[PDB]
Amino acid sequence: SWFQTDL
Amino acid sequence: AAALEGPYPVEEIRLPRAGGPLGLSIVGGSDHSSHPFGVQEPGVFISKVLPRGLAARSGLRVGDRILAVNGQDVRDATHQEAVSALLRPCLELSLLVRRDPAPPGLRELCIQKAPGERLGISIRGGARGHAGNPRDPTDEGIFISKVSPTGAAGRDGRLRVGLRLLEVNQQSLLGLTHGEAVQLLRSVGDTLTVLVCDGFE
Repeated sequence: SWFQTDL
Repeated sequence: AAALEGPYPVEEIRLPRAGGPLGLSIVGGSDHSSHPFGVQEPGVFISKVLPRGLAARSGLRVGDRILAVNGQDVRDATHQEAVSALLRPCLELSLLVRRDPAPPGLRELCIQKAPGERLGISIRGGARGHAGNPRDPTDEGIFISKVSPTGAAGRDGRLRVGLRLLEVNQQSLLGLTHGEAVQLLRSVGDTLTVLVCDGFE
């Protein structure tokens, strides 16, 4: 969540 | 920058910017732990490529190490320095990536639980917990520690001791504590979709 970012 | 003649070849991939999302996800950054991506060599990694979106069509693959974003070196960039660089307005998105392999045994599991049936597993590790990986005490990942033979996971057969857990019902487990990971696995409902890869034996 804070460590995987979806773009 | 060379950054050439490494273990894996590099390549500049151009993504068009004509509206819409990249369809990719990144983990890592110098301020983060990016296990199981680049265990010896930290950096920014493509952790997820949406099928079959912009990133997929462009040739980007899960495991790709991002070296540069539009000419900007990001090998030492923090997670947010990398994110902002990928979000900055540009005519075209140029990504210098290194073709590092995806973590071994990477696969998604869909596990069905009958109503009233429990999962029957326990996990170890987590951020700021006790080392869940006997081979590596710097690793703060989540691993399967026990599997009950009669539980849902046991009857499914695919979850086993040693596997690293990466995400649960589309929710990433990276940087999460043991307890935070446990509450995710408990509130999962009738169907457990879990992303795993090999961890230890």
